[PDB]
Formats: sequence, structure tokens, C-alpha cells
Amino acid sequence: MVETEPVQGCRDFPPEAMRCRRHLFDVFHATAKTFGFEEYDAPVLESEELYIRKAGEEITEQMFNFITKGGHRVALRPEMTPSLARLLLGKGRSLLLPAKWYSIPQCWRYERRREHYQWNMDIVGVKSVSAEVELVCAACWAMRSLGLSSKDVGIKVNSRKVLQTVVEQAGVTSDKFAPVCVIVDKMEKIPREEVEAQLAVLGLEPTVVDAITTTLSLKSIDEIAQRVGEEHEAVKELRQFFEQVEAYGYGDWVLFDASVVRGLAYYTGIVFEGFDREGKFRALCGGGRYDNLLTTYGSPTPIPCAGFGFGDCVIVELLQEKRLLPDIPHVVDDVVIPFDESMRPHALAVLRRLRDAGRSADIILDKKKVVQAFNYADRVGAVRAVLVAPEEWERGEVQVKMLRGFAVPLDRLV
Amino acid sequence: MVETEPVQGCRDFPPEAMRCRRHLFDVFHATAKTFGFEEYDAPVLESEELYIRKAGEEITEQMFNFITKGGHRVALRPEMTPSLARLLLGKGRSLLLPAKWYSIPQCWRYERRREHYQWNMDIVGVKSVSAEVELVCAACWAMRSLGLSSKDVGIKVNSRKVLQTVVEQAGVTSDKFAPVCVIVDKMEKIPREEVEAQLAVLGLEPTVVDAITTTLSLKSIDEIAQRVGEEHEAVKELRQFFEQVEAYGYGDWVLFDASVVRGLAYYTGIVFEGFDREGKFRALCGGGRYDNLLTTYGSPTPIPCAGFGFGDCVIVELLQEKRLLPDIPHVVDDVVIPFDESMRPHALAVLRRLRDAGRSADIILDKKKVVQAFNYADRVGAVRAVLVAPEEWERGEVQVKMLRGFAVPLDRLV
Ligand SMILES: *CCC(=O)Nc1ccc2c(O)cccc2c1
Ligand SMILES: *CCC(=O)Nc1ccc2c(O)cccc2c1
Ligand SMILES: N[C@@H](Cc1c[nH]c[nH+]1)C(=O)O
Ligand SMILES: N[C@@H](Cc1c[nH]c[nH+]1)C(=O)O
Repeated sequence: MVETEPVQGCRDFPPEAMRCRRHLFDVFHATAKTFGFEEYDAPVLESEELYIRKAGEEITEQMFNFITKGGHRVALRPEMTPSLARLLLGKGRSLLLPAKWYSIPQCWRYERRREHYQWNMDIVGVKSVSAEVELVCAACWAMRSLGLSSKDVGIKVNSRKVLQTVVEQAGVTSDKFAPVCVIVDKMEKIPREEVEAQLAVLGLEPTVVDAITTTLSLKSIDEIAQRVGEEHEAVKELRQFFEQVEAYGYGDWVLFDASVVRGLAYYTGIVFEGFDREGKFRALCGGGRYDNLLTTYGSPTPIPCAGFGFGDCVIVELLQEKRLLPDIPHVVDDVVIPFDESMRPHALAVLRRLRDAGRSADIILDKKKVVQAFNYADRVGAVRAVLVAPEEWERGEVQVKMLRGFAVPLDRLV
Repeated sequence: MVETEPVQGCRDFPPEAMRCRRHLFDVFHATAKTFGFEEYDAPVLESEELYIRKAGEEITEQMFNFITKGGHRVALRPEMTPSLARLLLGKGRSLLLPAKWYSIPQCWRYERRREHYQWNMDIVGVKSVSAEVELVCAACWAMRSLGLSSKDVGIKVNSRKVLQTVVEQAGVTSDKFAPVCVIVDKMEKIPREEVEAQLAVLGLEPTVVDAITTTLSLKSIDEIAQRVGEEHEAVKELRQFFEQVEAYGYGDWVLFDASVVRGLAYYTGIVFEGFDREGKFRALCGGGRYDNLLTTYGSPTPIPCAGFGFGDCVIVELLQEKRLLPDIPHVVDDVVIPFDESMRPHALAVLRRLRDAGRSADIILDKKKVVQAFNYADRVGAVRAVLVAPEEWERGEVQVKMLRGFAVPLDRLV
């Protein structure tokens, strides 16, 4: 016997499971179309150098990499954003801006699952918070389309610029700001003692550490304004963001949370993440603005960007908990049934007619009795059974039976 | 500057190219639905042992493999059929038969492209030639749906059972039959001298070699019948196959060709391949019956199977040659244009309304003048521009302009 289990940490999607995945992806595609985003894709295999950021990111640490026979260092992508930037950079100033690009790549890791699909949505060339507004509204729209409400989920929002100021003002070199965000990102998950210890190892003293902890636990935007003024660029941007989301009609879906930083080095501005309001699951999605990445890739001119990723695993757990993923059985419009094998040529002509009319149709393929053919029709979820028998055929007719029998002229079948 | 080119032999699909790929995939999906096939998928990463067939197959020789950090021997799949069989085997006798499964996996090789997408269609649990009939009709239907006709393309058909008999009758052990098919598969591509030399290296003498060459060049089914009788199972099956395809209405698309064997070890019966009738391209698609594979994987009971693969590269070259892949520019229903920034909140409310009605819509995101917003609307392929200005808004109206302006009440927009 060959090994029937898939490779470690990887999923099979036989038809039943594939229908569930399609239910999800259909929503990602449909939301992207609704919001005017354009699809793209890139190879699952990228150069490892693409991901060397040196900020202690979990994503870059857990990289599924290997060496080709040719000696080239490659990885199965841990995320899509670097691939997106490569594409954008490759287009040069022929790229028309603003650009709104989406994809649903399988991404990988090695440490538990080693693969997941991740809906990616990115707006490129837009400096203002309107980009983040649209992105967050798109994530809410996807969740609403799956049957969830603002009672089930929300999106927590913050800006890294608040922390940027505190870190700069405390005398810390800005090369440590990204590593700091990575550490601070672990705040909720591990003990405060341990997070402070990690900040200590970076070469930051207790005073600096205190200033960071205090700002992360500020519970409102007015309180941020007290620490940094009402006209600190982050205050205006957040307020603008909330005003715009409210005008769009998703005000009940979003809220401020000063503890949201995200785990990736490249975010520079607004950051956000989706969560379930029962506090049972990990983040549903996550993103933010990353205005410097393209500059760090060698873009001659800075290109503002913002986007998010939205994984396939947590959302499904949530939807299952809420009873929003019932199995949808397979369906087919018609099952054509030869009365016997001598009727097969005629039944094939009928099959052609039905498909020509845009219907989905099967024909009984092997030899079986009429009753078993009706049972098969039921099992495959046929709406209609079309029996092709000698006597009806002589009359220019077939027998039609709605499954969820009467003689009908061929032409009236469709 | 980071490297903008993708990894060697791999394609990027920015929006323009992705639209072309979607045009193709939409056809594969739509054909599969028309023919009652169900989608599945499996991991791109499979155990290398899955592909060790030892028949000198090009497909297994050019395997993109590597070793995980954990020491496990894996490959990026060279083809899908072994993954399909693994899935089928895993289901046991809970799998309901007949099963008709399809997928569009990216498959890989290492030697020129190193990746391609390949539409796979397989019928499982069907012993009779009706399976091959449906599969071939499905491939013709996909090609017709892309704009091709039986004047452009055909499908060449044969059965390996003819050759099986000749090889058996000549005293050759049946363990050499598969390696022989692999060699004979190269007949058209390399010199007859070289093919005979390869057969010689396997330990077959000139007499045996002659018997094979003669049968491959027989130009009709009557001639096959002379070599092996009219009632040799292969004769009845082929005739049944052609009668059924003719009754379905695709008789002009298909023909007999005794030189078609295919390059894979596992085919046991009918084999086929698509070709362009100008003789300019490689095979468009290829498949056949493989009734023993599941037995060789350790299935306790034999499971008949048949299917094909249909790559994304050759078909596109053909469609390009025929002028059947014009660029389809991006479109969007509405572009909502704030008259100025003070109108942004109202324009967002309008944007929500439009999307709520099922329309695809953008809003101008950054700050720009109305004329530039109309230019952007034109560039993104907007059908309609919706201008949100103060004076119309006071009247409960917006301005609508069909792009391929008049005041309209909000409610009448949709
Ligand atoms: C539901 C559990 C979860 O989401 N799993 C998960 C998270 C992140 C991943 C990355 O980044 C890569 C591959 C697979 C996963 C899986
Ligand atoms: C159009 C050229 C062609 O079809 N290229 C091609 C053939 C076969 C492949 C396999 O089997 C794996 C990966 C990539 C290709 C590409
Ligand atoms: N790549 C990020 C999500 C993202 C997309 N665009 C910007 N951010 C992640 O994996 O979490
Ligand atoms: N796997 C075959 C095609 C096929 C699918 N099913 C049966 N045959 C190929 O790569 O050519």
C-alpha cells in the first residue's frame, strides 16, 4: 500500500472539502470585484533573499526553504507582500496608480499546518487613510458575505506612528523600532516580564520600556492625543479613518486598540486586525500601511502601500462555531438515462442538446438497470432525470422526471 | 535593487496576464460543470516515492525534488494523477462510483518553463469506453468554448492493447511493455534508428522491433483488425468509441492514429491526444485509460480509471496564432467622484449603496480634481461616473455620466 496521508502539515481537498474552500474563495473573489480590485499571481517559489529582513519576525524565522539542484537558495513563499512588491517594482513607472491588486496564494511555513491559503488585498499609490478605510471595509464585507455580523466580529485599529514617536523621543535609534514592534506584538500572548526581557536584550533600558508599555495600554484616541497632542499626524489620521468608515456604514465593525501593532517589520502607519467578539480565536485577518517597503527594495521614488492578509483557517473555525458552513451537497441539472444500451446513441444526442443549452448534465456511463440509474441520479443531486426509452424516442420524445415521469418532445427539454 | 525577475522558469501573472489565465480557467471550470465533474485539490508537495515508476518516463526523470530539513524526500508534483489515486485510495469503499473529478493544479519539472497549469479530468469506476468518450468530448468542448473548431484542432485516438498483444505474442515479458511504450512514444520526435537502438538496449531483438514499427504505422482500424481480428477487444472498443463520439456530435473532431501511445507507463487501454491541424505545435492535451494504477498502489480491488491532462502553454500559443486571445481590458461598473474632500463622507455613502446593489464600484481615494478623476475613471474602464457635488446632494441627488452628466435621485442610481 502507498501512503494515503498527504505530506506532513498539508491538506487534501477531496470534493466535499473543496466545495467548502470554494464557498470561501467565491466570497474573496466576489468582494474583490465589488471593491474594484484586480487579480494577480506569482510563483510559490521565490528567492530566499526576498525575505531576509533581520527583524526577528516569526514569518521569516519559520521559512520553508531549500536549495535547488542548481545551488540557488529558494523558499515556498511565507507571505505574498514581497512578491507583490517585486511585481510592482518590475513594472517601473509604466504601472498606473492607484493600483488595487488581490490574490489568494497558498503560503507556507516550517516549524501544526505548514500551508494555508491567504486572501491578499493591497492598495498601491494612495497616501491618504482612504486606502486603509477601503481595505477594512472590504474585510468587513467579506465577513458579512459569509454570514457574520458586527455582533460576531470586529476590526481593531491603531497606528504605529504613536509608538514611533515614543521610541524616537526616548533616544532609541530607529533601526531598533521594527524589532521592537515584533517584540511588542507578542505582548498579549506571553508574560509582560518576558516581553520586557526581550526589549532588554535589544539594549533598551527600563525607562524606555515603561514608555512603550504605557502607550500600548491607552484605551482611547483622546488619551493618545494627551500623550502626543490632538494634531500629531497619527491623531488626525485615525480620526479621519473612523469618520470615513462610519460614513460608509461599518462604524459598528471597527474600534481603536492601542495594543495592535502586528508582527511584520514593514508597517509604518495604520495597522489593523480582525477578531471574534467572544475572544475564542486568533486574529481573523491583519494588515496595515507599509510606505517604505518599495524604497527598501530599491524603488527610486517612494510608493505608499497598504493592504491585508486574510487566512483560510481561523475564519473557517469561526464559521463552523457559528454554524455558517453547512455542507452543500453536489448538484447537477440533468441525469440522462439510456433505457438500455441500444438507446445510448440517442441518449448521447440528448446529452449534447442539454449541455448546448447551458445545462449541467451527466449520462449513465456503465451498464445498469433503470432503478439503479435513478438511485445514482439521486446520489449525485440531479434536479431532473431524463429517461431515453425506445417507444418515446419513436415519437420524438423522452421521459422527464423532476426529482426535487412525463413524455416531452425533444425540443421542449430546454 | 532587489531582483525583479521571478525564479528561473517560473511565471509572474500581473493583472493583464492574470485576465488571460482566468479566461482559460473559466473555460476549464465551466466545461467541468457542464460535464458533471467535481473539483478537488491536493498539496503541490508530495512524497517522492509516489512517483518512482522505473519506466524511463520523461515525467519522472525531470522531477523537481528536494529534501526537507526533516530529511523527508519530497517533490513539487510533476503531474496530478498519482495525487488523485492517493486521494481515491484513502477514501476506501466509502468512495461512491462512478466518480468524475477535476482540478487545475500547477505542476512542476526541472531539466524552458519549470511550471505549468494543467487541467485534469478523470472518470473513476467506469469500465466501458463511455468514459473515454466523455473525456474526449469534454476536451473538444473546452476547445470549442475557447473559439476553436474541428477545422483548427482534432483528437487522435488509439488503444495500447493492440501493441500489448504484439509484444506478448513476440515472447517479450510484460514488465518491458511499459518501458517499450515510453520508447515508442518518442517515434515521431527522434530518428527511427535511435528508437530501434533504444528498444535494442532493453534486450529486444530486430524481429520484435519490426513487429512494433509495423503496427504503429497502420493507418486504419480495418488494418488493425487484419493484424488481430475484428473481434480483438481493442477493435470492438475503438469502434464503440467512434460510434459514441459520432452520436454525441463530435465525429469531425476525432480520428484513429495507430502511432499514438503517450509517454506515461500507466496507460492500459485507449489513449488520445489533441493536436492542431496545421502541424505547428506540440500536443494540446493527452490522456487515456489506466485500469491498473490503483492496484499497483495497493488497492485490494481493481478500480478502472481514465482521464486527461490539458496544459496551459500550448493552447495559449495556438489561441494566439488564431487571434482568439485579444486583451480584455479591466472594467468596473461605477467610479464615485467626490466633488471635493468635503463631499467624501457623502460619496462613501453612495459607494456603499452601489456595492449593496451588487455593482462593482471604486471611489476616488486620493485628492484630485474632477477632470483627473474622470480620466482615472476612463483608464480603469468604468461604465459610469457618479459625481457627488454639494448642490445636487442638497437636492437628494448625484450626477451620473455614462462613459461608454445628469442629476439623478439617490434611490434611482440602482
Ligand atoms: C487556524 C490555524 C492557523 O491559522 N494556521 C496557520 C497560520 C499561519 C500560517 C502561515 O503563516 C503559513 C502556513 C500555514 C499557516 C497556518
Ligand atoms: C508550451 C510549452 C510547454 O507546454 N511547456 C511545458 C510542458 C510540460 C511541463 C511540465 O510537464 C511541467 C512543468 C512545465 C511544463 C511546461
Ligand atoms: N503579508 C501580511 C499581510 C499583508 C498584505 N499586505 C500588507 N500586509 C501578512 O502575512 O500578515
Ligand atoms: N497525468 C497525465 C494526464 C492524465 C490525467 N489522467 C490520466 N492521465 C499527464 O500528465 O500527461
